[PDB]
Amino acid sequence: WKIPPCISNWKNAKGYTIPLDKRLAAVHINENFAKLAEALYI
Amino acid sequence: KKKRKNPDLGFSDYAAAQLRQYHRLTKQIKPDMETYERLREKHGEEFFPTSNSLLHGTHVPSTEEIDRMVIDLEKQIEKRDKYSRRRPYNDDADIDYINERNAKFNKKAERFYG
Amino acid sequence: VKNKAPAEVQITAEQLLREAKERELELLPPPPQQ
Repeated sequence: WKIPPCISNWKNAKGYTIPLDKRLAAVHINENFAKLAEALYI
Repeated sequence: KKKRKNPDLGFSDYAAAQLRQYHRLTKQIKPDMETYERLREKHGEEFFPTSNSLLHGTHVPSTEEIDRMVIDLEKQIEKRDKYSRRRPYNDDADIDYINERNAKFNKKAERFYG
Repeated sequence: VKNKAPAEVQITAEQLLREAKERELELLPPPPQQ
């Protein structure tokens, strides 16, 4: 039941430094692209 | 000769720590059967009251007694004062924080984002 | 006169953060005991 704290990307009410890594953390391609592109080359 | 050990664990509830402390304090005390028998021969059957059974208005304590509990109070108060052990001001590592509130917030963030 | 030529160590960020940390800008001097 421990709740992580929030570090927002919009609000920094108290002006605190947070390292880039912890600041940071808080793609598909079909297989028919191949058939289309190669049909076009042919 | 005697031997035992007791390891520390999670604070799970304030009740657990309170209970541990009571255990220690209880084990410490040593009672005088002299005063017990003295108090006994005066009052007799009044000694063994149920929750609801018997009643005598108030037991008035000699001051010397009161000093015992006061001393134990001061002792437990000190021992409690030492609850949080502070980590010495170590400047050796890299400083990214701007103030001690920010330094502690960065430390809490270190625990939750690995 | 200006001489443009590659510096020695660098001015990496942690240095800015540590110097601002040691600028202590307005912590505050303590309220005087009297």
